[PDB]
Amino acid sequence: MTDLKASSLRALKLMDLTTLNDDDTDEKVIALCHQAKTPVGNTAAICIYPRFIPIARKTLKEQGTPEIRIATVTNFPHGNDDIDIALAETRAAIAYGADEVDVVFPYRALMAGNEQVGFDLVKACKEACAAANVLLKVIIETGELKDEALIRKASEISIKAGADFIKTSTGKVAVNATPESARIMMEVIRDMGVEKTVGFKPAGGVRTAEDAQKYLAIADELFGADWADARHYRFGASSLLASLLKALGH
Repeated sequence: MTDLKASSLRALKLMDLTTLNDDDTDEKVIALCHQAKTPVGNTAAICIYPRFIPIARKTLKEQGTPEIRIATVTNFPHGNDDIDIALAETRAAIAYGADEVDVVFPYRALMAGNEQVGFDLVKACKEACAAANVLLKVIIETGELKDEALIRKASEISIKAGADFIKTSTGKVAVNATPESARIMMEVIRDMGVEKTVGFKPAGGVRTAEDAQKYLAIADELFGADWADARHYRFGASSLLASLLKALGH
């Protein structure tokens, strides 16, 4: 047993195994579901576009892993400031059968000085999700926000509005998760004293076992090594799984 082996098994079990591509099909999503069932255990979740939720649910059930959660995305990837649209998409995700909805915060509106629309958008989507026993993650798009003060503010607004998780990135812009962005966002969780109710999810560009290991190190430093369970930590990733399995001998 090695520190890398220990972190890699932990990371595997925290993955939101993702496919969000223009050419996605049912077949591709079925294959993803099979990939999430590994010889050492299951990923925490899959993350797919809403229209694929019903076929994914059926696939996960037939292979005997109904406990793999189904996450999806709304207001995505653009993070527009139309609350009605974000909410309608979130209600549709719930109706398809999502376990978790990852909504994009209206980051450009924040950058232009409008803090209120992000509060209102997150709150509206949280209310819909909580009524359905669905978890809400909020994607703030740290690579577009760029400045520490704006990363902190988007995190704070999201948490105040009811986010169950704060997530770095869509994976669809040039810059996604970084260790510094992860530290900033986790410091907000710490500063607001919301460790019990808010998780953290780095997403985009987390490609290798060693990458995953960098992010868990930060969590363990800040909150102790027991904090990062599946309710409090996820990896938004794809290729990372194969890297983790190699680190583990599988």
